[PDB]
Amino acid sequence: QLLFNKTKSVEFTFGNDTVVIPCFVTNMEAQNTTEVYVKWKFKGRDIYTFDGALNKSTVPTDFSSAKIEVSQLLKGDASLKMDKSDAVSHTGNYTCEVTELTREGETIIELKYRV
Amino acid sequence: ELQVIQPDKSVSVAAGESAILHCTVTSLIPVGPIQWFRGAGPARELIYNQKEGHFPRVTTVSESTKRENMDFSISISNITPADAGTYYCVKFRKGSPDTEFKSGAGTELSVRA
Ligand SMILES: *[C@@H]1O[C@H](CO)[C@@H](O)[C@H](O)[C@H]1NC(C)=O
Ligand SMILES: *[C@@H]1O[C@H](CO)[C@@H](O)[C@H](O)[C@H]1NC(C)=O
Ligand SMILES: *[C@@H]1O[C@H](CO)[C@@H](O)[C@H](O)[C@H]1NC(C)=O
Repeated sequence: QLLFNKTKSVEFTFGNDTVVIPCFVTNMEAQNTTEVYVKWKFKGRDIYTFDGALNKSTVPTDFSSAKIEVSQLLKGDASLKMDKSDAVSHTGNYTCEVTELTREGETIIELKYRV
Repeated sequence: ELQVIQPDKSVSVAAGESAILHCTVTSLIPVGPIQWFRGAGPARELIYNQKEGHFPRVTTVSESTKRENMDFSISISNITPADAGTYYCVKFRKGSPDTEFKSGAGTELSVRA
């Protein structure tokens, strides 16, 4: 498996212009991003995917601001960024799934709106 | 062209012992996981994948946390007569959702007395 440096939950307020959901793989060995695939899942759907082989990001229209920083991916950082309006209307548990060639792993983070 | 190879067409184990099911791939591409199933139809029981976990009886025999590893053999513990059957090592490709790319030819497991 791919192994993760895990966070159980992150909190945000209305003051957060962009919300980050962390995801950090501790044993990434990829030398090219064509080897990597990333899926972020929320309530039974992929709300962001990155296909490395095609270099194609895909989000649904209600997560239109969702993205990762592909330049950090080979360091094992697969953290998801989105704007506050997409974040506030989609609180709950997110699943970060990372694949590198044949190795895979996932982890879950709870996104919480707090005052 | 990837080959998923199960060297043992049949495994024979005593009940109460562990069973080792062998699988190896000739390539780590295309990008996607190897999972083990019992059965081949839509009623097939997922036996193992690398995600933690809910597989208290099944375990990796190799160092599958390493990038270089092309062996996906597993050990099943406390074998009971209910574990007899045909086990398949299958490769997937990533998608929304993932798709089956290639399967090993099968390993028939039997439980002896
Ligand atoms: C929101 O902002 C706070 C304080 O600046 C920060 O600690 C927190 O991680 C941010 N939350 C998210 C989900 O990005
Ligand atoms: C990948 O896609 C981006 C746009 O999302 C593009 O700028 C870049 O040149 C592409 N190719 C590679 C090899 O990163
Ligand atoms: C997210 O998962 C946590 C796990 O403790 C659970 O308590 C929480 O209720 C879940 N949230 C939603 C919106 O389902």
